[PDB]
Amino acid sequence: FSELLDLVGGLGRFQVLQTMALMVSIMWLCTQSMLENFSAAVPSHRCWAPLLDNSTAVSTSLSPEALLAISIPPGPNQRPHQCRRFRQPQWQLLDPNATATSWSEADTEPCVDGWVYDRSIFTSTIVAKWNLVCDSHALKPMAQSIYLAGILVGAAACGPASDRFGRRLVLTWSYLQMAVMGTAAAFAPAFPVYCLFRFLLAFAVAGVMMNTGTLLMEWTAARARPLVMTLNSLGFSFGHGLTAAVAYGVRDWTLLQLVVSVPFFLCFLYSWWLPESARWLIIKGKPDQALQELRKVARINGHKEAKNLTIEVLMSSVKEEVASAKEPRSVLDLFCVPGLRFRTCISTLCWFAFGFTFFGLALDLQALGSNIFLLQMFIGVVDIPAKMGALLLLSHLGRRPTLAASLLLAGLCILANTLVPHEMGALRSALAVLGLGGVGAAFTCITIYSSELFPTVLRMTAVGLGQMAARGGAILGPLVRLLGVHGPWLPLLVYGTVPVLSGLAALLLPETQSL
Ligand SMILES: *[C@@H]1O[C@H](CO)[C@@H](O)[C@H](O)[C@H]1NC(C)=O
Ligand SMILES: O=C(O)c1cnccn1
Repeated sequence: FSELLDLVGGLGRFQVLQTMALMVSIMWLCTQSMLENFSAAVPSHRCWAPLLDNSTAVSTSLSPEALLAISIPPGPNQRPHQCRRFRQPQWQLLDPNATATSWSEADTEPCVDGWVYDRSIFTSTIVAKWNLVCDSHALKPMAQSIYLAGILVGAAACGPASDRFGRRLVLTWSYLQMAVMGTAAAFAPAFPVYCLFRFLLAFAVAGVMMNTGTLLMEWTAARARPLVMTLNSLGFSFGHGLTAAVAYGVRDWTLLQLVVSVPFFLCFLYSWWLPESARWLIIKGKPDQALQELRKVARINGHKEAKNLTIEVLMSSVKEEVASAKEPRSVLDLFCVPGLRFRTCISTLCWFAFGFTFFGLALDLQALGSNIFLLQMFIGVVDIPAKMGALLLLSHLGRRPTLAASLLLAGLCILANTLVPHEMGALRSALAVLGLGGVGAAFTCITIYSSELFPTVLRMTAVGLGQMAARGGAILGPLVRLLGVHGPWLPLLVYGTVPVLSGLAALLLPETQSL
């Protein structure tokens, strides 16, 4: 194909504008995923209780601390309990002579009158709106899992649709569905409905990701292609910083979700001015429409020689693309061939670890340190040099040691974060930030390495299985957080162990650098 791009302009004004336009959309798309660090933050809470919260009652001389100690019992954090209150005010507990056996469990009851939440950091969150606390606490990671399952189902449905209807049509309607479903999720009347709309938003997020990447690859001349995928990968890195920047200003979840959704109406509107993939159009037997797209890009780039193209030249020079329809293949072909079984297993395990680890950790920053705005910023700011350093080492050291060292770095940081005591919040923050940086570098490595481990007709299928395994692992990410009832060390032990085991597995892969 590339000779037509050479004649039309292989990296010109059009590709520059298109790359910028698609990067910006990927930034906002990243915010949609990272949002529920802030949209679903857990403010500290207690039961509603008469002496504290009944402002219509008769006045009293006692200070707030005394009233609180008189009304809500102590809990595991050496602080007021978040799910229980005294059945009647424990005036006896005010005296300095008091002891812990002055009351018993029979003196307590659950939050019959509901909960009171701290409004100092966030004005509202879904947790505060629908009381996703105490016996309902599991519903938050469930909501996150339903979103990520939406991405899996959407990626599965995108393939057939992308090949049947085209790259740009599916991209356009995905932008529209993101705008509409995000706006609808902002105004959901009940929690099940919020889950439904987040699922339907995720279904479209998958389409935007896949077709953004594909539509760049089908319009970029090969000499510039690695750079374009690098910039595409940096879009997510800038998205983390943008999430922190937006969420620091908009402290109200409905307004925050709406604010990050509205941009996709503009993305929808400008996706009509992009061209459809010329490869796809010729492959599907529509060469006159392909000629229109090619002459349009030539007009934007300013090449005078647009007269040199004809549908005969297109059909002659793109026949080697058209011929690709001859040979279908299946995922079983990866496991039937005696040697490729081992490569497939280990490669797929690496793809899983990035998904399981990244979306396990990056969606509960509130557990990693004292300030979640700076944490969300830094898992972008560190992501940038991690990705660039990964490319450098991946060029000079080879694929195998770079992937292995990256995953082991991630795993050992996350595991060390179990041992560092809760007093040292800054060091805990730093270790978790470095862990997520290593996970990003590992994503960079495995994307490239999986494109080299396999014979060229199975290459696409191997990467496809890998990406669907990453998406499938992301679903299990948040669910593993439910193990926290046994202590916060256990979820972190799992999130740390998976990348160590897969890193040591990657050491068994064969090196693919030419020498
Ligand atoms: C709140 O205080 C008013 C004072 O008149 C009282 O009538 C009402 O029953 C109280 N309600 C609760 C739940 O304490
Ligand atoms: O590079 C990243 O951070 C990334 C890429 N695709 C999906 C999720 N995350």
